[PDB]
Amino acid sequence: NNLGTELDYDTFCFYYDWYGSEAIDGQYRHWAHAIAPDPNGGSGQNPGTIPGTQESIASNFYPQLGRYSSSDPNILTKHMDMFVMARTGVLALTWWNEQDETEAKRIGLILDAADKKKIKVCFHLEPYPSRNVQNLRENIVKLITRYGNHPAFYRKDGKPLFFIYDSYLIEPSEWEKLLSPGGSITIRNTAYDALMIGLWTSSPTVQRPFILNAHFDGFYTYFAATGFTYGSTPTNWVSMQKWAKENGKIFIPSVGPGYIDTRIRPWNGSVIRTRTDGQYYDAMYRKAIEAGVSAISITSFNEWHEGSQIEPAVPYTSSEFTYLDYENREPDYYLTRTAYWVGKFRESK
Repeated sequence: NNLGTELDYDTFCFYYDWYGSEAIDGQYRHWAHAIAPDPNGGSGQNPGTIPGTQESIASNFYPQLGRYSSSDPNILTKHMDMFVMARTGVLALTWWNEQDETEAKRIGLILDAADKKKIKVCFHLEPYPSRNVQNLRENIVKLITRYGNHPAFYRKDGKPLFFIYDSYLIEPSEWEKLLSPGGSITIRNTAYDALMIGLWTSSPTVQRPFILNAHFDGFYTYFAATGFTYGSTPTNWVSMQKWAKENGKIFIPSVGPGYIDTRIRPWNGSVIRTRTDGQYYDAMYRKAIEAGVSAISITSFNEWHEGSQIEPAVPYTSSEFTYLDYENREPDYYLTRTAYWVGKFRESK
């Protein structure tokens, strides 16, 4: 087929499976959430919590699917249909090393649901407690062993791919042991080799030698809010891609439709980026495509706390809060707009 509707498998969309319902999970997990104290406020703050009721959830937006469970097979089916609409071929699953049966179950359901729609799954490895290169190797081994034969397990030219959040918190001398072909616990040339994509945060002075000395295969930027870091300032992307190509590295800039997390972080208004009927999303996606990259990541499918989601949202006013919504656009606008940009990306690829 040459219909311009096919999934793109160099487009990665960051996906969260931490939502719960009382019925399926015992609690409206994540819909209920702590409110963070202001880092520059006093000692003795009592910020409180968001209860996760129908009226009051931990997002400035409101999901079309309501307070859904990430464990609900029928929610998962609808999410995969949304991925198909968006033409996003890879679901990049947040992985917090929860070490519990409920998460193991969710990962299996997600893989199965993805495969029904030809979607692929890769893992976004988060900074879990005591994360280090040894237990990272152990976890990489477990993931590849457990899921590597699943038809939905993502591979690029035969290799799995991992996004590593906050990679910069581990010294390059530690990464070398895992990621250099001569590293003492190397995954290179083993059954567990993978494309390792680290989080580029700050200036090239710092990030260039880090990426080289740590032996990352590439880098991504994550943050949906333009200007939050050097990496998430789209005017830097041309230069970042130039360096990536010069150094045999894979650059996967992250694009988002907007940002707002003030329900859970009321003091954090400076990071707000307004959606303006999709123009923000367009501008950011345009910059990624213009930089001439080979892959793009999307922040996010459903990080509802951060207001970066492309998942459909609906107008909602409760007694507790008046939510933001997609303004002059329909609930599925960010999905269909994603499909539009995937088309432009593929056109110049």
